[PDB]
Amino acid sequence: AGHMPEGSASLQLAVGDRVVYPNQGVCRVSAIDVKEVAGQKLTFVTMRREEDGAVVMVPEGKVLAIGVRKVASAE
Repeated sequence: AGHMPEGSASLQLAVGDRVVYPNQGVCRVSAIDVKEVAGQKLTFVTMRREEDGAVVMVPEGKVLAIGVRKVASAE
């Protein structure tokens, strides 16, 4: 059920783009901003799954550590 995270936009992820985790499931981007956490300044994306009403936030410049691929084409 539901449509998968397809690709039809630019390279870098934007607001309203689609995201999928390696196990968690699928979410939808709502807003994106940059901040300093634990002594580290980077772009932190904020997604909100309307399926249950949960929110997920991950580092766009540090996703390589989590192993999550969130992009207009990347899953």
